[PDB]
Amino acid sequence: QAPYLSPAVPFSGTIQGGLQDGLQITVNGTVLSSSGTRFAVNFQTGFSGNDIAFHFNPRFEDGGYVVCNTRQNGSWGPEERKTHMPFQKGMPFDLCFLVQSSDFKVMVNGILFVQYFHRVPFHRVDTISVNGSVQLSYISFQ
Ligand SMILES: CC(=O)N[C@@H]1[C@@H](O)[C@H](O[C@@H]2O[C@H](CO)[C@H](O)[C@H](O[C@@H]3O[C@H](CO)[C@@H](O[C@@H]4O[C@H](CO)[C@H](O)[C@H](O)[C@H]4O)[C@H](O)[C@H]3NC(C)=O)[C@H]2O)[C@@H](CO)O[C@H]1O
Repeated sequence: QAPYLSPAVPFSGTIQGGLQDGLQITVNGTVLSSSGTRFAVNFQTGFSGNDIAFHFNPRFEDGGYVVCNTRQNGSWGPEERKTHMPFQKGMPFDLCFLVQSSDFKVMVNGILFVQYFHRVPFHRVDTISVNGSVQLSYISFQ
């Protein structure tokens, strides 16, 4: 799949073939300095946002933490919070998601940050969305 270059936020975009085991999705961009305190990358089924298999949600709030969660039929599940903030307001980042059989692995700036065990079947994910306090340079697929 060809990369999305400079896509405007809020973005959604199709993932050709959907998520498969071993797929790596790179989101390269910049956290805005003064344009809010949260952003999210969502791996979801379709364009509606009611079914998000993996919501990855850094929050520059309450000391800095990242929320990982799943939305199913419009309902959010129990949050998994990583109380580390690997991003910095105003700074560029490279975020890479590795789809594995049991979990997503998430690397930030070349370092494994968190894993998230699948709560719903990943093959059903065919869409990536990004919203919030970020500007995107590219989203690429291998
Ligand atoms: C202590 C505790 O449990 N705290 C709870 C809060 O964490 C919780 O806040 C919600 O948490 C979930 C994750 O669990 C999400 O981050 C909710 O944020 C919403 O996220 C969605 C998906 O990114 C986003 O919807 C998208 O918006 C874009 C436009 O930007 C477009 O419309 C898309 O189609 C759509 O999917 C939505 O805007 C966003 N809202 C906010 C306010 O950030 C987050 O609210 C709350 C409420 O569930 O419960 C506390 O108890």
